[PDB]
Amino acid sequence: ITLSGESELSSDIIQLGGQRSVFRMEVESIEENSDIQEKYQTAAQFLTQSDRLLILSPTYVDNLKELSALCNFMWSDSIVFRNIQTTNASNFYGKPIKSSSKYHFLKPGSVLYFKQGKRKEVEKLLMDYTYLRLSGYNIYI
RNA sequence: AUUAAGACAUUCGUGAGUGAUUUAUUUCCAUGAAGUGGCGU
Repeated sequence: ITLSGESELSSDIIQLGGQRSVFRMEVESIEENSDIQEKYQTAAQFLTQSDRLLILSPTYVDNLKELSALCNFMWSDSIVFRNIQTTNASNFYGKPIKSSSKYHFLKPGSVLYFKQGKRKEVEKLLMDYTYLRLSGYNIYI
């Protein structure tokens, strides 16, 4: 996590969804001169091949036809996404308004086999969603 | 505030009903209530 206007995220007992699921949160501080993205990619470096694009986190594309047109193969799988939509001034104690759309993301482990060149083009297509990339989605190696 | 929250695998339910420890088997086999007379040729 990256936090600004420092709020000291303390260790405590948390909930991570699903019939009162309890987890022990341990908060460890790391050097501030470090972005977490290339830390994750350094962890994933041992799975890289020049001809591939390993999908590390679920990846959403508004048009999979374009992505198919930019590759020789899509050795991929489908995952489903539906989010609980709640604002600040929300009930929090009633029926939860779940996401208006079920979204189909790729599966971690999917590989996109691009053609000659066009790797930068598929990278640009994948990275155009910045909210998703910041949230932890559409991460590849 | 997170495809969340809430929910005892629980209620009812006799290990119970039918059923002789009964059938077959000689307390029997062998066996003398018997032996001897004694006293003065």
